[PDB]
Amino acid sequence: EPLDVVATFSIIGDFAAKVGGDRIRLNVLVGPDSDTHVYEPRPADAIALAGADVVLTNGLEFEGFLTRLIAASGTDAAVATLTDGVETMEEPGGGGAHDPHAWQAVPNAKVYVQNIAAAFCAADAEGCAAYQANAARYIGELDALDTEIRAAIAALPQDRRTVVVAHNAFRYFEAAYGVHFLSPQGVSTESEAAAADVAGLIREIRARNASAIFAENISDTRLLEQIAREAGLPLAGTLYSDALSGPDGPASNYIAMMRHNAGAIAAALAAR
Ligand SMILES: [Zn+2]
Repeated sequence: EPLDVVATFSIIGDFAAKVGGDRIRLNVLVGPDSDTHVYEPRPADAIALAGADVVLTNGLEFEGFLTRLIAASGTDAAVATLTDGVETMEEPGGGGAHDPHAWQAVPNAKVYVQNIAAAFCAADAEGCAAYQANAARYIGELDALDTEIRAAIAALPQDRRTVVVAHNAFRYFEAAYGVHFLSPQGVSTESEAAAADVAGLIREIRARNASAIFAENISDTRLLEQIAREAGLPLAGTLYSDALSGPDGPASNYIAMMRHNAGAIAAALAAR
């Protein structure tokens, strides 16, 4: 009777719970504090897909395992790519690959949400008015959030807008909001460290007068702690990049995740 939905990872799982309410049964593959770039699907994940009516995915090559997992599971679920209709950004490096981290700009989260609603509308026409009224309610909360983030940032001094994080995961926040981010890893956490290039990072840190270093919830902290040491900059806290916190963390849903991040960034930038 309820719609069987599978979401690839936590951030889009939260969006699904918002649009779908009581009418869906939700399963999430990659969970809180876990990293989708390196996730290897387990056999339990194939069982989940096999029963789904709807599978929700970021797309943009975020989930390198999906298409395999789809064929292994034999699922007939319809698959919705929630970045459909988002203004995407190309990866810096490559490779006409796209940067998958589109949810870091709240306007794009509105789109993910619209696509969830459409997907549920296609699978359960009887529920469609309810899916859309949930989406519209939530989209109103996202619009207020967007306003608050832009406002807080645009206030801050033009000359102190840079922070250091773990991977290159906030380019859409930069584009929406005007905060510049450096990191030792690229767009994906698949690679390494090339501690052979912290001295490169550090030099860019000095040239840009970066205000602070942040850990990320998906990643181990040691290099960040060391970069902090060598740059003489505080380790200011933890940002939530590609996953929610668990419950009882400060980022257990998307809106809370963004308010945390934006508040932590602003405090650090204003510290100087
Ligand atoms: Zn990432």
